[PDB]
Amino acid sequence: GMTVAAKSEIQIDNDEVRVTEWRLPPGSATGHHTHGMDYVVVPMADGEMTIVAPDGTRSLAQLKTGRSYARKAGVQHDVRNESTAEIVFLEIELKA
Amino acid sequence: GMTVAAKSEIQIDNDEVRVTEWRLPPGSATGHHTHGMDYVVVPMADGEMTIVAPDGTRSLAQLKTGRSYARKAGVQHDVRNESTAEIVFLEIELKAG
Ligand SMILES: [Ca+2]
Ligand code: NI
Ligand code: NI
Repeated sequence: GMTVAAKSEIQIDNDEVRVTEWRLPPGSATGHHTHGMDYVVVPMADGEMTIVAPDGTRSLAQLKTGRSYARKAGVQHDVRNESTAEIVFLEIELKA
Repeated sequence: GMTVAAKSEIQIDNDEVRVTEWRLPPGSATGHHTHGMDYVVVPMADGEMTIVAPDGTRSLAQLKTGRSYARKAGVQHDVRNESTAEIVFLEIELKAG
């Protein structure tokens, strides 16, 4: 298939967190997925993510290196890189 | 005093987590503190971070951009910048629970 895959590396997966480094080449996509845990995103590169909602509507979100944000369990989205730059962020999922 | 204060900004703080951005200018220190929460360090820049143990001995943590690591509640240290470059990292502390 033509869709380019997002790359992931799990850096930590202990009793507190699962930390995954995500790298999205230009023209890649995570595919739609569902979040089962609250999480923090730490962007490692400046960029522009495309977020596709379950209904197909689309939004762009700016990532700024070192500017973290928090999200709750239940988020459902496809994250795509429609930009010319590799997107890089760490996702820190918050375990119980 | 001649030591420069470390700078901190709390980016996120909620019932599950606290995320603090630490910026240490050359010649700065956090001051000795203890950690009451397990945490994760995310270095935002390569650096050499001085860690002063309770016994006064020092070591130089080798921080690599984007290479996170985990630490346990109970850590007691002063962290300093004796290098020529600003040190920057996020610290992500987990709440109970
Ligand atoms: Ca624990
Ligand atoms: Ni996601
Ligand atoms: Ni500390």
